[PDB]
Amino acid sequence: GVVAAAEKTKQGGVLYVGSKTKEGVVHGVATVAEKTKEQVTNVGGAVVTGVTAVAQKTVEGAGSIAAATGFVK
Amino acid sequence: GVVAAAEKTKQGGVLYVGSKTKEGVVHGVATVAEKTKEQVTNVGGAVVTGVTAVAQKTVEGAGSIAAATGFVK
Amino acid sequence: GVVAAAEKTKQGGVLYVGSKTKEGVVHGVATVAEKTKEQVTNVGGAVVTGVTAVAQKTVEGAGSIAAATGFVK
Amino acid sequence: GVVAAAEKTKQGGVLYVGSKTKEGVVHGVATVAEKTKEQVTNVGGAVVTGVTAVAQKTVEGAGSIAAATGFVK
Amino acid sequence: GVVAAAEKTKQGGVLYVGSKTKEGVVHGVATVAEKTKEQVTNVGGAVVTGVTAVAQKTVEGAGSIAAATGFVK
Amino acid sequence: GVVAAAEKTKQGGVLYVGSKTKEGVVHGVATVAEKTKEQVTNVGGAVVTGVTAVAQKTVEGAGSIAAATGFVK
Amino acid sequence: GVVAAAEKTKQGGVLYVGSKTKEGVVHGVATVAEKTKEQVTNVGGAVVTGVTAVAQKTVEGAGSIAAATGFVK
Amino acid sequence: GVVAAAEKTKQGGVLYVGSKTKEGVVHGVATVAEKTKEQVTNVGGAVVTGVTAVAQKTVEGAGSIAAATGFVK
Amino acid sequence: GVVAAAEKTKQGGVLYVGSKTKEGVVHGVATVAEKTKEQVTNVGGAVVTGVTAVAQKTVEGAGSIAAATGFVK
Amino acid sequence: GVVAAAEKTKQGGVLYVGSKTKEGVVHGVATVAEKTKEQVTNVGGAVVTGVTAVAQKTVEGAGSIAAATGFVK
Repeated sequence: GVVAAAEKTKQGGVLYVGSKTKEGVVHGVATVAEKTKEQVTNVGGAVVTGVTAVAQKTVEGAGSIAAATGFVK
Repeated sequence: GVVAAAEKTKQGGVLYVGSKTKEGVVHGVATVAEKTKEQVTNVGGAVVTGVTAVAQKTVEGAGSIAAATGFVK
Repeated sequence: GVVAAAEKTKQGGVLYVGSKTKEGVVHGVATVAEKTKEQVTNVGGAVVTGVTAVAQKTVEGAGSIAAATGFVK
Repeated sequence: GVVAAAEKTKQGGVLYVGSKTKEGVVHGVATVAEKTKEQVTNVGGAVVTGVTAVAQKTVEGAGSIAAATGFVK
Repeated sequence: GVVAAAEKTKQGGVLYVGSKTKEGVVHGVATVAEKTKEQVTNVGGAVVTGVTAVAQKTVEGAGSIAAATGFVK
Repeated sequence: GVVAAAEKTKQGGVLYVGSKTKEGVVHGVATVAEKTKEQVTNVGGAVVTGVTAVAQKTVEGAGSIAAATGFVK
Repeated sequence: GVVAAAEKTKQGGVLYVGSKTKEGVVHGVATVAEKTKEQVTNVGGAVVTGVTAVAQKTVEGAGSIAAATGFVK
Repeated sequence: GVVAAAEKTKQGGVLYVGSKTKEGVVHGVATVAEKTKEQVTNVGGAVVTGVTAVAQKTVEGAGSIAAATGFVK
Repeated sequence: GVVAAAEKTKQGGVLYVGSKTKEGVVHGVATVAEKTKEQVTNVGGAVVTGVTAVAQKTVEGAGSIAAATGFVK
Repeated sequence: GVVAAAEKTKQGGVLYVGSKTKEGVVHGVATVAEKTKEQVTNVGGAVVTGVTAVAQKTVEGAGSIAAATGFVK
């Protein structure tokens, strides 16, 4: 019995980034495995991956994540 | 029994990014495996992947993610 | 029994990005596997992948994602 | 029993991106596998893939995604 | 029993992108496999793939996606 | 003053190769460049390129190669 | 003053190779450059490139290679 | 003044290789550069590149290689 | 003044290799550079590169290699 | 004044290798640099690079290598 819910109702800065680089190698989320049952992901926020990875104001509301497994009985 | 829901009702910055690079290698989400039952993904936010990966104002409401498995009985 | 729903009703910045690069290799979401039952994806947000991957205002409402498996009985 | 629904009713920035590059290789979503039952995708948001991949205002309402499997009985 | 529905009723920015490139290779969604039962896709959002892949205002309502499998009994 | 000469005068094994493959990509000699004066090649031996590239008894005599440049004065 | 010469005069094994592969990528000689005067090659032996690249008895005589540049004066 | 010479005059094993692989990436000789005067190669032996790269009895005589540059005066 | 010479005149084992692998990446000779005058190679022996790279009896005579530069005066 | 010479005149084992591997990364000779005058190589022996890199009986005679630079005057 898996339920997940979010309401956002409404009744009504500066950033300078400069990267001068050479040779980046960037990974985001990785799950790596061998011989597995499940590999879930739920991204109810964000996954931001960049050499210059700016995430402004990123979740401004109402994330809802359920996740389950199990119940072998 | 899997339910997931979101309502957003309504009744009513600066960013400069400069990347001067050479040679990026960027991964986002990766799941890598061998010999698996499931590999789920649910992106109820965002996945943003870039060399210059800007994610502004990214979720402004009402993400709903359920995820399940199981119940072998 | 899989249900997922979202209503958005209504009753009523600056960004400069400059990437001067050479040689990017960018991956977004990848699931890679061997010998698997399922590989699901549900993108109820976004997947944005770019060398210059800007995701502005990206989800402004009402994402609903259910995902399940199981029930072997 | 798979149900998914979304209503958006209504009763009522700047971006500059410049990528000067050479040689990009960009992947979006990829699922890669060997010897599998299913490989689903449901894109109830967006998948945006570009060298310069701008996703503005991307989901402004009412995404609904269900996904299931199972029930071997 | 697969149902999916969306109503949008109604009772009532700037972007500059310049990519000066040379040699892009861009993939969108790809599912690649060997020896599989199903490979579904449902794009109830969008899939946008470009060297310069701009997706403005992309889903402004009422996506509905169901997806299922199963029921071996 | 470029001179090159070879005389072969005359006054008088087993190999099993089996390649069972799938998907080869083979390059031989490549010179790749940008903005160049000369790109010479002289093949006074052999260039053998194959997925299964057998070169038996390949030069049995008398290769002569000169190569020059220069002399700006 | 470039001279190169070879005389072969005459006055008078087992190999089993089995490659069972999948997916090779093989390069031979490569010179890769940017903004160059010369790129010479002289192959007064052999260049053998293969997934299964057997070079038996390859030079049995008399290779002669000169190579020069220079002399700006 | 470049001279190179070789005479071969005449007055008068087992090998089993088995490679059972998957996924090789093989490079031979590579010279890679940026902004160069010369890039010479002289192969007065052999260059053998293979996934299974057997070089038997490879030079049985008389290699001669000269190489020069210089003399700016 | 560059001279190189070799005469081979004539007046008159077991090997088992088995590589059972998965995923090799093999490089041979590489010279890699940036902003260079010369990049010479002279192969008056052999360059053998393979996943299974057998070099039997490889130089059985008479290699001659000269190499020079210089003389700015 | 560069001279190099070799004469081989004539007037008249077991090996078992088994590599059962997974995932090799092998480099041979590499010279890597930035901002250089010369990068020479002379291979008057052999360069053997392999995952299973057997070099039997490799130089059986008469290697001759000269190499110089200099003489700025």
